[PDB]
Amino acid sequence: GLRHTFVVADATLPDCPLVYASEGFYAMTGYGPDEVLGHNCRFLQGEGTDPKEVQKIRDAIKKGEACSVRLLNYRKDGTPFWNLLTVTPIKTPDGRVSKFVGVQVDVTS
Ligand SMILES: *[C@@]12=NC3=[C]C([C])=C([C])[C]=C3N([C][C]([O])[C]([O])[C]([O])[C]OP([O])([O])=O)C1=NC(=O)[N]C2=O
Repeated sequence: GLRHTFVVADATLPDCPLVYASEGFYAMTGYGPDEVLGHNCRFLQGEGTDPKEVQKIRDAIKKGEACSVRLLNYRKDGTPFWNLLTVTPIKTPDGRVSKFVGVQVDVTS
């Protein structure tokens, strides 16, 4: 299938730090687990990351709904790429949000 990357953020902590990233996520962005694990996914954003689309993620997280956005992310080396971002809330049986999963597709074409 199409190439994609996959990360998991812990929603129990207030700022959703990532706790697991697929091997491709490190290889696509250029960051390593020592620079990724325990940080919010915001370190990928830069000068051209549309602030309106970022708000959609922030809001859908606070409300606990899924959302899908198109952001401008930046590799470790500074070069940019276009990130199709889909976030999904994983709930416990008591309706509470426990984890947030992300699927990032480099859609620079
Ligand atoms: C990021 N992927 C990503 C994956 C998950 C599971 C979640 C919950 C969020 C992201 N983000 C967004 C980031 O963590 C944050 O929520 C946003 O910056 C909005 O909040 P702020 O505080 O900044 O207003 C992802 N952002 C990216 O840029 N790239 C991803 O791959």
